[PDB]
Amino acid sequence: TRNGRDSESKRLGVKLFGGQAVKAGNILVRQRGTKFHAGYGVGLGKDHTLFAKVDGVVKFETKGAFGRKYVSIVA
Amino acid sequence: ATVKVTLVKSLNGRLANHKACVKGLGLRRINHTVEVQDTPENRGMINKAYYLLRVE
RNA sequence: AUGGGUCAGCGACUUAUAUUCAGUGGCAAGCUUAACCGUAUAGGGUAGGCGUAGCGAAAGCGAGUCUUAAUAGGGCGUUU
RNA sequence: UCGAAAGCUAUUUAGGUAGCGCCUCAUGUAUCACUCUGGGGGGUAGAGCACUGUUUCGGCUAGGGGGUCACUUACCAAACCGAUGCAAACUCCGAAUACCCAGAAGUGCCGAGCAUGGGAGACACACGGCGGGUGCUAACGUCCGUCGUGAAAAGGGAAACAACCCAGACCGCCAGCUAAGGUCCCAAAGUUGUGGUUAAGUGGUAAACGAUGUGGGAAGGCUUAGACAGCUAG
RNA sequence: GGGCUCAAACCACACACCGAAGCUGCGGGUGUCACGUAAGUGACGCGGUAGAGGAGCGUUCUGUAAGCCUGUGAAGGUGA
RNA sequence: CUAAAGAGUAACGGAGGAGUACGAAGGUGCGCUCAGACCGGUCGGAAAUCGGUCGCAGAGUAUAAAGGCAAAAGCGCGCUUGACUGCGAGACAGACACGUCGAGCAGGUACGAAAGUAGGUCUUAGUGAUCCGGUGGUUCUGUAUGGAAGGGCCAUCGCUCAACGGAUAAAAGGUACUCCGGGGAUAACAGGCUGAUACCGCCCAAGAGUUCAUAUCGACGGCGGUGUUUGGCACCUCGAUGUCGGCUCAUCACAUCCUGGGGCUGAAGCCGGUCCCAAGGGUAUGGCUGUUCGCCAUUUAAAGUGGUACGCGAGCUGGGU
RNA sequence: UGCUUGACGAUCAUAGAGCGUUGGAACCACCUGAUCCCUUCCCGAACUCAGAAGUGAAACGACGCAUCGCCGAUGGUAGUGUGGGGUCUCCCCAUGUGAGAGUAGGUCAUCGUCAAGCUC
Ligand SMILES: [Mg+2]
Ligand SMILES: [Mg+2]
Ligand SMILES: [Mg+2]
Ligand SMILES: [Mg+2]
Ligand SMILES: [Mg+2]
Ligand SMILES: [Mg+2]
Ligand SMILES: [Mg+2]
Ligand SMILES: [Mg+2]
Ligand SMILES: [Mg+2]
Ligand SMILES: [Mg+2]
Ligand SMILES: [Mg+2]
Ligand SMILES: [Mg+2]
Ligand SMILES: [Mg+2]
Ligand SMILES: [Mg+2]
Ligand SMILES: [Mg+2]
Ligand SMILES: [Mg+2]
Ligand SMILES: [Mg+2]
Ligand SMILES: [Mg+2]
Ligand SMILES: [Mg+2]
Ligand SMILES: [Mg+2]
Ligand SMILES: [Mg+2]
Ligand SMILES: [Mg+2]
Ligand SMILES: [Mg+2]
Ligand SMILES: [Mg+2]
Ligand SMILES: [Mg+2]
Ligand SMILES: [Mg+2]
Ligand SMILES: [Mg+2]
Ligand SMILES: [Mg+2]
Ligand SMILES: [Mg+2]
Ligand SMILES: [Mg+2]
Ligand SMILES: [Mg+2]
Ligand SMILES: [Mg+2]
Ligand SMILES: [Mg+2]
Ligand SMILES: [Mg+2]
Ligand SMILES: [Mg+2]
Ligand SMILES: [Mg+2]
Ligand SMILES: [Mg+2]
Ligand SMILES: [Mg+2]
Ligand SMILES: [Mg+2]
Ligand SMILES: [Mg+2]
Ligand SMILES: [Mg+2]
Ligand SMILES: [Mg+2]
Ligand SMILES: [Mg+2]
Ligand SMILES: [Mg+2]
Ligand SMILES: [Mg+2]
Ligand SMILES: [Mg+2]
Ligand SMILES: [Mg+2]
Ligand SMILES: [Mg+2]
Ligand SMILES: [Mg+2]
Ligand SMILES: [Mg+2]
Repeated sequence: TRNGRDSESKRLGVKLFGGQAVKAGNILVRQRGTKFHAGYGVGLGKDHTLFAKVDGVVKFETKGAFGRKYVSIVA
Repeated sequence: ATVKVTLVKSLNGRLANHKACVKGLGLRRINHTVEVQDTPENRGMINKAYYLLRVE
């Protein structure tokens, strides 16, 4: 009837911020859903992990018809 | 230019980055005066720790 | 809160055997002996131990080797 | 000479221990901090009602309930409209800070950084400030975050007074200047100067509430066509 | 605490002074770096429990030592 | 959620879930878009199926919540097995052991005309180390030799080991007959802090009081004081601070029981009620009970209320404990 | 030279919605029919095919309009870093920063590539 339970913290969130150099494979965002969407050079994992497919610098952008926040890798 | 900065209050018990502001200007002890170039980077350290310093 | 009435005497990180790291020496691709022998701290004794090659569970192969269909990737190793 | 910890994780564990964190030493190696400028994400403070809940009025109106027993409404009420509030587990919004990254000057006491290795100690913390849970926004309570001090810090102030304020003691001096705090005597230093307030020893402990205490300010009503009070008479 | 009321209270402003192991002065010691292939100079340091690191004093015995000191007075004891 | 806009972050803090499911509910290609409302329509009604308009996600997503969802990640259909084997640059997370994501390469596939997509499911729970034993493979080893046994390697099975980093394959209690090492790290007494509670006082004043709020009371509410009861906390004491009650002896406070001085009275007098001032002195004896208390009897001017380690055991008692 | 139409983008409401006017030469849509390819868990509704008799009615495109929506200052306010203070459950001062709401107002988008027609 009472309380006292909780689950472990998942260490979600942004791992590389805007303007940071990235290598291919670098995890950029850990998230539950797609709070951020995969832009250019960015892949999507099973658990909606955003990861780098190319080397460059992280660029965060909001764009499109749905107002989705995008993660892209630019040169 | 160049500005005279003197440390007039003690550094004991201050915040770490305020101490690093006074230490980053070259000041070591109370009533010690340094001559630092009047630059934006030096001015930001003087402005952060203004209450510890006497600037003239 | 504890302990001591005071003095004098005594009273607690030792030793052996294995070992690692550091310092300081000997010799150096070698270094070192154990038991033992020895008119005996000498000298001999080099069986053994460590080093000079690694990888692999291992057979094994070997500056490579293991995994693997793969001489591709990757692991460990090799330029002291 | 340097110099902690009272944390995290695990534990038949909880006053033990172990890895990591924090100390020290050595070796190697090139980073680090402060600030400025630039690039970022956020969902907190605040705010708000767009969602989910919860409010209070009013209007309009289902539907429910009365009189008929086919018509009209005594009486409650969905929705909608307008006004109006609340919310840790609400958000159409949304800072400051903090955090991550890049470039740059100077300063680092000669180094900050990192790596490897030798040696630890420590894993009972406490108070104060700030942000919170809990408790009664009780406790010198309890549990977190964060900073400061004590621990492990003497000196000066707070009468005395770990944790508050100032300040970090290598040694000596019968030299000087200051900090907090002070300057009539105890007791070092103004019975200093200028302009006010208080009469309660308030100062030098407290609330709702009460009161012709007293100072200042801005307004208003009546008023030498007689104001207010007192006295006479109706 | 004494005592205090045109205050020795409160509010505002000003000029003085006191006040620490803080700062400065003078003398001394020590740590670390750098310059020194030197004596030394320069800069910055030098509160501290647990704990790490470094450098020493003293005591008994062995060697140095069949030496040296010692009855013209050793060790010990007690004063300066 | 707490959690203080990066991460993390405790409480016997506030709330909910899990110990599964699915060979399709996985892959792919193609196609589609919900809930709800209103109107019309046989049974049919609030609500079944049908048509139209609005609706624009208020639905759905196996399941709790949160975050997502149009290239829908929601729904249908055809074909399928990528819920593949070896791996794996690079990261996240992190004491370790574990954990998470993953481009790309090779082998072999599925769907599609193709570009492509596919190494399970919208995501985050659905789990258990080692040892031991079992099963399927194996070019490894095989105690003279050849075999074999046994061992190794790869795959896989057996724990509500749920106290879930799992002491053993295997385990409950009593002690007032007790004992040791410790702790004021931690309870009982007393002290302390606090003041919810307690007691005392005040504010407002509906009302009671024949009328009349305040003679006396005073609802609903509000503000304090004391330290004073029941408590909260765990700061002192566990290398020992003796307990309730009685006896003896006290000392202080005043929120006064009597005596003293007064104001108001619903004070005629006698007697009262209430409030202000006042702490000088005084302030029962018995029955019952260990009682403090209380009830009772009989007095008294009165038989006060508290603090003092609930005063007082190096002063007594020992009835209670 | 510019315009119109269509396809694909940039951007994602100041761009949307609603209302009204307008376009058929071409384009596009509605449209004709269903034997042929292909389709309906029924239905040529959609998908598909062969066309051009008819029409810009629907849709689409263009134009206009602040009714809704969306955007939105300035000033102030709230909060807040640092230092200090108070009567300290909460505030104030110095300095730095600074919303949300609301108000004034704004909006009936802007741009690019290609193809066809026309204009000049
Ligand atoms: Mg004793
Ligand atoms: Mg030090
Ligand atoms: Mg266990
Ligand atoms: Mg708020
Ligand atoms: Mg930076
Ligand atoms: Mg512990
Ligand atoms: Mg602890
Ligand atoms: Mg703590
Ligand atoms: Mg405490
Ligand atoms: Mg405590
Ligand atoms: Mg200690
Ligand atoms: Mg002091
Ligand atoms: Mg003193
Ligand atoms: Mg004097
Ligand atoms: Mg004077
Ligand atoms: Mg007073
Ligand atoms: Mg008159
Ligand atoms: Mg002076
Ligand atoms: Mg001095
Ligand atoms: Mg000094
Ligand atoms: Mg000197
Ligand atoms: Mg010092
Ligand atoms: Mg020292
Ligand atoms: Mg002797
Ligand atoms: Mg966070
Ligand atoms: Mg934060
Ligand atoms: Mg119907
Ligand atoms: Mg209906
Ligand atoms: Mg699904
Ligand atoms: Mg054999
Ligand atoms: Mg076998
Ligand atoms: Mg466990
Ligand atoms: Mg018995
Ligand atoms: Mg005992
Ligand atoms: Mg205690
Ligand atoms: Mg107690
Ligand atoms: Mg005590
Ligand atoms: Mg004792
Ligand atoms: Mg009295
Ligand atoms: Mg009396
Ligand atoms: Mg008298
Ligand atoms: Mg009696
Ligand atoms: Mg009797
Ligand atoms: Mg007593
Ligand atoms: Mg006694
Ligand atoms: Mg006795
Ligand atoms: Mg057709
Ligand atoms: Mg038309
Ligand atoms: Mg606005
Ligand atoms: Mg605004």
